[PDB]
Amino acid sequence: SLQFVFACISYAVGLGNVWRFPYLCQMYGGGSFLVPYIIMLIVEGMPLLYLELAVGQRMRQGSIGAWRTISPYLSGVGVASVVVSFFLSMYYNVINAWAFWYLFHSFQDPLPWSVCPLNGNHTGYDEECEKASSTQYFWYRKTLNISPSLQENGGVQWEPALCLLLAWLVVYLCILRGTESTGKVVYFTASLPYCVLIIYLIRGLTLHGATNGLMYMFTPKIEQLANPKAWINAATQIFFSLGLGFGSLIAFASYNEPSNNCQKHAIIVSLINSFTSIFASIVTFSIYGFKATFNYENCLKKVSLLLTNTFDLEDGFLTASNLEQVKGYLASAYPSKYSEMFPQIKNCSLESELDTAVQGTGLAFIVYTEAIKNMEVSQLWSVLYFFMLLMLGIGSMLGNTAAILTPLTDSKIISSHLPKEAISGLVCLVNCAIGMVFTMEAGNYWFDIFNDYAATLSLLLIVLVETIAVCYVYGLRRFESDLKAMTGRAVSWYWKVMWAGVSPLLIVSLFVFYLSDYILTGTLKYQAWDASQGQLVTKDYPAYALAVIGLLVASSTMCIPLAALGTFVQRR
Amino acid sequence: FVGWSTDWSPYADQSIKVRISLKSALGDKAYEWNDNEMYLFRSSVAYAMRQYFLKVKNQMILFGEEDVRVANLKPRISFNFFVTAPKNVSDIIPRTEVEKAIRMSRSRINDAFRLNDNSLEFLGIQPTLGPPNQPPVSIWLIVFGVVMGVIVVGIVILIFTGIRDR
Ligand SMILES: *[C@@H]1O[C@H](CO)[C@@H](O[C@@H]2O[C@H](CO)[C@@H](O[C@@H]3O[C@H](CO)[C@@H](O)[C@H](O)[C@@H]3O)[C@H](O)[C@H]2NC(C)=O)[C@H](O)[C@H]1NC(C)=O
Ligand SMILES: *[C@@H]1O[C@H](CO)[C@@H](O)[C@H](O)[C@H]1NC(C)=O
Ligand SMILES: *[C@@H]1O[C@H](CO)[C@@H](O)[C@H](O)[C@H]1NC(C)=O
Ligand SMILES: *[C@H]1O[C@H](CO)[C@@H](O)[C@H](O)[C@H]1NC(C)=O
Ligand SMILES: O=C(O)[C@@H]1CCCCN1
Repeated sequence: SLQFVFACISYAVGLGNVWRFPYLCQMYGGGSFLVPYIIMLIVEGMPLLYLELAVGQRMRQGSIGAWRTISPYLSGVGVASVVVSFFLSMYYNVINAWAFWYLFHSFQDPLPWSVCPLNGNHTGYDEECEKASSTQYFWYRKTLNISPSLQENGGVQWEPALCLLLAWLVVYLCILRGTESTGKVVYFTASLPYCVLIIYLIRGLTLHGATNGLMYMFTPKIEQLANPKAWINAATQIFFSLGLGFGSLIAFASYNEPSNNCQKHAIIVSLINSFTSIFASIVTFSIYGFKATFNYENCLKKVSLLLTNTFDLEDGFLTASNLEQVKGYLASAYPSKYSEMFPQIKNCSLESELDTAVQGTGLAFIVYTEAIKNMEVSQLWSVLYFFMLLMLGIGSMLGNTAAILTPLTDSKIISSHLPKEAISGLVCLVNCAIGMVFTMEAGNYWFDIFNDYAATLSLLLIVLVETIAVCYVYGLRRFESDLKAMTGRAVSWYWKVMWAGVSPLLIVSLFVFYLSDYILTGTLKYQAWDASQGQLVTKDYPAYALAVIGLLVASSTMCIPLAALGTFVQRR
Repeated sequence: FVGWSTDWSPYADQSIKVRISLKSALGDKAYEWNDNEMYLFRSSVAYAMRQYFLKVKNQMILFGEEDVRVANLKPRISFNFFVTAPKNVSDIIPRTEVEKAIRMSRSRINDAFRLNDNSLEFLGIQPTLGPPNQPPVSIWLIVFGVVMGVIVVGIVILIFTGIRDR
């Protein structure tokens, strides 16, 4: 039991828990995103994960083998579940590359994200490095060198290309080296992320204004709770973090005994995944709240300094506790002078800073580099954190690439011509060569596209097709009888209810709501960095970016009906 | 132009404006800016002028605390000073020389009042923080090269052993 449970945990717990969940929570309102998540975990996560594990046991075959033995007209859903993994493995590694970068720039006393470069007079700081933060400047310019718009792209940045090449070499080495020696690793790789997150929580809960971050995280704003995109993203993140639809959970459960409790194991795996995501996001949002409080305090200090240098007030007379009253007093004293700079006086509040302090796919890196820069020995904590992140990414990618490669190895047509060491080498080479598009100047936008559409909605349609197949085509009574004969205990009525009607209906409703929202809006937008404004602006997707967005989902989803049509043609 | 303005003054062109922020740079334990502190500041400025005229122009000029004329004192501790000749009131040291003198010996003036270039602003004399040194070439590149080399060696040896075993 321990072996299977820890294998599933090591697969599920990855960068989707530590990296994707925090910025997804920040983007969709914090609490306004956390309430659907839990709501989407009881209905979609547990029942469908249990269904996958039971199909893995009762078939005791691979994903393609299982979905072909249930019915030939359905074999395509085994092929599509591979293709999605492909796209995932196409871009996921980029994240690991970034971590490598952040690791290699961690053996310097003047940490690159700690101090802004000099302006050029050697008297001040850079304009964009001052308008943004040092961490944000490092992430958006020194790391990605992000172009202001998707239409503007340069050449392949050689440093990110080398980092991605190194990450793929490490993945290939891990593939070749070990396949069953995870004995002590499971004892080690499952506790190190928790230890590092505990350390960063210990630092993260003693910073000034950490409760602001926690309050933002846990406040369920009803106004933005009605957004269908929040529900869609919650469901898709649940599916992407549990691994549902990738087809490797079925393979993992295929090697388990049929006299095993998959009701306990599914519940435990889902709860552990949820708890890890919540803990990592709690630490991240505590640091994020510290950042927002610091920005608010800095703005208040700047406004106070502006007023003091002009009205010739005392050094400490104008504080944050008597600002408006003194502003009114100054306005009442003489309006002629106040009229000149009234545009210049800026309004800042904690709420707006909390929404727009840091946002995007680099939220984890920026937040954690800021936290590191506020440590005592910053280098050691940076190495430890970006090594935990490297281990998580490498484990998740080992799982994903095993899911990719097992169908290829199992095919005797290819296995009779080239060694598995060459099949794996070719797969890694193809993935690394195609993933160079994420290292361009405008590569972060393509990474945004793949992170939001490559393995987002196809996982919903795949799981919907799988559950309809299990319930209605195979026959839920026959499946329940088979499972009861296998394990002695019949499936609970709650699991049957969630399998048959509730989860597919909720998935269909989510799809309908998303489609209706997209049609009504009629303008898909993406975030783009603005160095002159030093923040993020919304820009409409160009014509050619929608073709790729459509194709990424369309190929994987439509691989099922095409296979059904081919089978019908073959029969006739 | 008929009329006059109550802001022009014959000394207003050569005045250097000082702004001091005690409470920010010291927080608590900050002294009060009474006339003794003004005396010390004028003595410091006169000393700076003496140093500049001795170490640059090689002239011995006996400036004094009464040769640093101070106007428009305000509670913010923001005023205008200008330095005249040692005993020739009609002669005003031009502002450029005063600025060079202050740049030369700004460290001593800062140390006299325990201020650092941000609480003691001369409004026209912008300090230089200092160039940021760069390492020999790149530490990240060296670490990346080492890691890539060891990974490549591991991959090669594993492939060779796997091929040789079969
Ligand atoms: C105090 O400093 C002032 C300068 O601010 C000295 O005034 C300067 O005196 C010299 C000597 O007379 C002047 O040069 C002369 O100018 C006249 C004007 O045409 C010319 O006829 C002479 O041949 C000679 O070039 C200089 O112009 C004058 N500067 C100013 C601004 O008035 C003054 O002498 C100093 N007092 C003492 C006691 O040294
Ligand atoms: C500092 O550089 C800016 C350009 O960003 C320039 O406008 C300014 O005059 C410079 N300051 C000095 C003292 O030269
Ligand atoms: C700040 O608030 C005032 C009053 O609400 C408003 O007139 C002004 O446009 C706001 N923004 C700035 C930059 O002053
Ligand atoms: C900044 O530069 C000036 C000369 O340009 C130099 O005198 C000063 O000491 C520098 N500041 C430092 C090194 O802190
Ligand atoms: O938690 C993760 O990062 C991985 C992503 C791939 C599916 C399994 N979970």
